[PDB]
Amino acid sequence: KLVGVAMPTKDLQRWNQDGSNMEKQLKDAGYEVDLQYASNDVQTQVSQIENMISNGCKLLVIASIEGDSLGTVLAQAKKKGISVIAYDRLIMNSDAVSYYATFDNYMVGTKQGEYIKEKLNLETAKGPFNLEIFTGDPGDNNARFFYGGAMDVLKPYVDGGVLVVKSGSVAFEKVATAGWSTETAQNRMDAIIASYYADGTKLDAVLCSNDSTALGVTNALTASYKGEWPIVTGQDCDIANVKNMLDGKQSMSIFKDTRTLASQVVKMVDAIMKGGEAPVNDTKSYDNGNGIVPSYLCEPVFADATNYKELLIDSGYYTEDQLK
Ligand SMILES: OC[C@H]1O[C@@H](O)[C@H](O)[C@@H](O)[C@@H]1O
Ligand SMILES: [Cl-]
Ligand SMILES: [Cl-]
Ligand code: NA
Ligand code: NA
Ligand code: NA
Ligand code: NA
Ligand code: NA
Repeated sequence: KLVGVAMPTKDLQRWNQDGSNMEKQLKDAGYEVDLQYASNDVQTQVSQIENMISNGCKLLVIASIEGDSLGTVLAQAKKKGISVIAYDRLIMNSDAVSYYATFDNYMVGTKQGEYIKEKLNLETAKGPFNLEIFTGDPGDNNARFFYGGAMDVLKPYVDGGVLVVKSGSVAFEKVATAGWSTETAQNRMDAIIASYYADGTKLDAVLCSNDSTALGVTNALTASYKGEWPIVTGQDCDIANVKNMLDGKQSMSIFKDTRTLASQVVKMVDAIMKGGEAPVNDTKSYDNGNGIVPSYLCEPVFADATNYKELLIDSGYYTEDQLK
């Protein structure tokens, strides 16, 4: 009854909660757990999964750093009859993936796009408004979905000249942030401020696909930008970002309750290991390159400073001390 749980890094906040919640809920359900974090190093994650298999893990729950990097080791699991659940991020180009548990990532993107569209009055305004864009790591299939959802809302207005991206970086490849790194985002935003918004130009919005990139952006804006504060989006309700929202430095975030995701994954583990139907609610949205992966999509929730206490504190997700 040993289950392996592979998380990408502790340096991006949520995975600390994902891993802890997985471990707690698996142990409550009667499993033994081998939980490991890979410091966002792909070869480390590969070696950790190899070791889980060697230690006799009967099922693998994997939150991959790079979606297409695990093909060899997952073939080993498949050969041994070990089921694989892709956790939050989809594992790509492998026929070894049994199930996928995540939040509705396209909807996350939609919400971020619609927020900017609403606050900039794009349905009725001539503009132009100045936009910059920061998305996630190109090896994370989720980043494609966050970008795609937001762009499906906003791209028509960029095409129409209502939104202007002064840096010229609009394409996914140009706006992706390696490792979802706060520091990398900060360095790029600093260069964009210095090059394009050091004169009187107002930066009206920054579409950030998550909180770690938003944090880098707001760090740079604090340091170097002298104009009226832009719309800044995000996702995860990281503690640093919630505190920034309380100080007016981030507009909104998206709350994804990792306890709920973990609960759904343990239902899948139980179905596989003890018997039953693994819960799924989508076998149409996520093709991993080998084919459709049966998925369970949890609902993401809009958060801002007017509902964060109800969402995060009254729900028991954070303690009140954490947000001081
Ligand atoms: O950790 C960086 C990002 O990774 C994505 O795959 C997750 O869906 C996000 O919730 C997270 O902010
Ligand atoms: Cl780590
Ligand atoms: Cl750029
Ligand atoms: Na933890
Ligand atoms: Na690393
Ligand atoms: Na509006
Ligand atoms: Na089953
Ligand atoms: Na179902």
